[PDB]
Amino acid sequence: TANIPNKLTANVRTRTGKGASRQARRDGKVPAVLYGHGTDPQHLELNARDFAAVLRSHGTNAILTLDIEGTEQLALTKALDVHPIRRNIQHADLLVVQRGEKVTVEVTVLVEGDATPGTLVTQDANTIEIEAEALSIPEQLTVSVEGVEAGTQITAGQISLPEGVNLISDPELLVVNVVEAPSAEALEEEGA
Amino acid sequence: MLIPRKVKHRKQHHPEQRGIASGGTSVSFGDYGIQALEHAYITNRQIESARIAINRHIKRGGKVWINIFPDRPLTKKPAETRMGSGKGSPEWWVANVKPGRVLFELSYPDEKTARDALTRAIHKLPIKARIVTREE
Amino acid sequence: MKTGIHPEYVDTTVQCGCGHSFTTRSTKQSGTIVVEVCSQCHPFYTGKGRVARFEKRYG
Amino acid sequence: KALPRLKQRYREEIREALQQEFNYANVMQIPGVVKVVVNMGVGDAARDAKLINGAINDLALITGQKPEVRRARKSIAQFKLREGMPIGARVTLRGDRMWEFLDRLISIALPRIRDFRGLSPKQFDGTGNYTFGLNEQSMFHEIDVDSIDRPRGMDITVVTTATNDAEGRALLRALGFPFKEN
Amino acid sequence: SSSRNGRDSAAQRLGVKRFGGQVVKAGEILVRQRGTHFHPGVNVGRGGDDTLFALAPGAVEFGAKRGRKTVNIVPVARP
Amino acid sequence: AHKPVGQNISEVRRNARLRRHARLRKKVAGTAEVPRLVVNRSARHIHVQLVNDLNGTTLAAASSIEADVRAIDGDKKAHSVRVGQLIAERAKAAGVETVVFDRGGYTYGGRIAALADAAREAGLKF
Amino acid sequence: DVRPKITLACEVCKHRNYITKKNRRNDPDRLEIKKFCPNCGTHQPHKES
RNA sequence: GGUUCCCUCAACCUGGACGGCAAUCAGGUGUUGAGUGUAAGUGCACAAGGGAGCUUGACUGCGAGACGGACAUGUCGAGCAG
Ligand SMILES: [Zn+2]
Repeated sequence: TANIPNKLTANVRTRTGKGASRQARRDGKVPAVLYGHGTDPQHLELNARDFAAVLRSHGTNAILTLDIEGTEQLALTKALDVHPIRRNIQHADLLVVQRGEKVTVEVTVLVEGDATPGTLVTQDANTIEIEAEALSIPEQLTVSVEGVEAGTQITAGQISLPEGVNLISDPELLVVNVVEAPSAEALEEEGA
Repeated sequence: MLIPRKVKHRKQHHPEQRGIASGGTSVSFGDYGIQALEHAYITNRQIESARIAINRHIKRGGKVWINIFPDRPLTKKPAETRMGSGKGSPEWWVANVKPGRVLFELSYPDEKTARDALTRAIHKLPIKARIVTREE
Repeated sequence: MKTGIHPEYVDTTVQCGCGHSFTTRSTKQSGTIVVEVCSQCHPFYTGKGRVARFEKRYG
Repeated sequence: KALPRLKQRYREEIREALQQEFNYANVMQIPGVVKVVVNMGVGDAARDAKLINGAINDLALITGQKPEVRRARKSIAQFKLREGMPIGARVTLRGDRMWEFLDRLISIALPRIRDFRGLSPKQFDGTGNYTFGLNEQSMFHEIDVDSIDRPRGMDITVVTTATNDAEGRALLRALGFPFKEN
Repeated sequence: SSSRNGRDSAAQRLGVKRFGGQVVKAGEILVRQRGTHFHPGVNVGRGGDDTLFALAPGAVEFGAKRGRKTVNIVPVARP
Repeated sequence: AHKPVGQNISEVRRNARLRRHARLRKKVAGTAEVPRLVVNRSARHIHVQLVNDLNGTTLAAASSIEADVRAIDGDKKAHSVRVGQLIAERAKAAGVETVVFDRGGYTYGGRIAALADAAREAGLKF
Repeated sequence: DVRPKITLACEVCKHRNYITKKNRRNDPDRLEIKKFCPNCGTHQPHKES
């Protein structure tokens, strides 16, 4: 997988703190940090509406290309600070990367397909860890439940991975659990 | 009704109702959830009344999770007595809920029935709440 | 080894009915003792009056 | 200027046999015996203290030295056992006196067992140590049948330098233990 | 009905009496405590009830020695 | 292959001695005026030192490794007496009059006591 | 009284110097002990009265 | 109680005549989860916990300097001599 990096304009902050971050967010901006093997963090500011557009389509682990006052940089989204209620982006950790480098990333797994009609599909693990190239991170991973019968454990070792992607988490994670659909009598005894 | 087997201290101070929730603000088990928006003590009777409303609506299939447990007791002194002479005996068990906390969860094949079943349960709770999903 | 608390110990001699003899130290005061079965006598090791009456009266 | 025949036999016969069978890298790895401990856990002496006197006297005759008098380190209601009372005895044997006791047990004591069928080779302890029990005290010539009062057995254990069970049997077999073919 | 509680004991006024940097005499009480939350150091002794008192004049200094909190007395120098 | 199961007697002996030597040092300590006399005893030799614990520096030292001590025709106890006399000569030369005996975590008696009694009549008092 | 108060008197001068408590079921006999006697000026055997 | 010296538990695994979840024996892992006369708290593995030998300081005349305090009470104390 080859991903064209997303271009985003970044400005170096002049004032940091909690009084300056609140004012920055009031102007449609998000504070950010750019650490990595550069080993000297840079305090940046990003457009709030432009950053959210990149995350909406290309996933949470989006590769970026920051224009830090005329200098091009390849960066990867490492973490996000989201308000529980207002559902904002209060911060963003950015990690510097270079082409041909391996990073450890959690990607999401999706469950597609319709199983036997007398079954209920329950997904235990939301995401699994991989180790792929910097510009070759899959946007999402998929599994298929088509004709799966009764009680089966679909494990993290049976997820079909693209080339150049290696599983990091142990191959015994119960990712998808397919079980018999509960009856009406089995509902009334759960949580009493 | 949910009741702890035992507690070290049977008479306790009231739980504080300040701040927002630190943990438990995301849907982990099911596909849909109910997220609180106000502070309240959710009694163990409103949880039973709210998870039977979900059971009736979805009938047979699906699974329901209750992420809050009524651990902390509240007392009530005998009726028609003056103030003083001790502290009342415990009578009901509550759960301290802060805004952002996710209370219930549900897994069901189709969406229209799932969101209707969870709405039937928000009307039994003494607070405002909203339906949230696993997606971002 | 403390002096006045241990049982009096004697160099002994073991004799068996098969002619096998030993020389060991034991607590037997006599300094000798006879055994009717030893390592060489026993069938389990070697793999090989009531019963004498079976061959006496009946034969 | 005297050696027990088991120690005499071990020095030049048993040691060389073990070297060829396992092919050690140094002569300091050759397995050997460390001590022999003889135990009689009465347990019924909690009902009458005079019971412990029988075990004390017998072990001095069988082994050749005075025992201890072990005391319970816990009070247990179901056994009516209170902490601090005699519950058993113990004798440890090292040096020469171990070699004679191992000699008399193998040569003399074991064959006198009525319906003797040897000792199981699975009684080993994890890392090359052996233990077994007896149901009586009548298999020893040092004790006399005239002065017996009631049956009472021992619990014989041998501690060896052997690393695991494989060398434990080899050292004991070459000593002449009657192990069943299992 | 009534309450079976309602007892308590007098406050014992424990704590640290001389803080770091204070100049003290000899025999002056530094810390009153139940156990050895603080351990005696140099020129400091332990009382019968685990009180810490100064064995020589100087200035108090709190330190640590192998994970143990200690109280030491340093000899301020004569003019 | 081979893999030892328990603890050797040398490993048990080493940690047990340092266990009961640190117990000793909770009382005795060295000062410039009253230095600490530390003794190390082995199956072959015996060593002594005169340590000042404020600086952690050694004032004087004698040992049985020296050629003069090796010339003695006696037994091990005879070597201790020679070493005990050689530490009172060097300590008093350095200007030391009183010391404290740190027996090193060994039982007092035999080679340790013979060294101390030889250094007591030679001038060092403790 | 299980633990009554007892007085220890010097053997020599018979002066009553010390007072203490002992269990009269565990120690049915008169307590014998060596304590300092101010009158004699030295440590002397003391006995219960 | 004073002093001198020595030691490390509880739990679990494995092997053992009565004997079992649990008595006494043996080997291994085990850093404090055991124990501290007596409630709780602060401490104690450096042991204040476990064992042994001798013993009476469970003294006489005193006490620099302090803690705490309406007052009367209460508490700690290096050091000097017998
Ligand atoms: Zn007198």
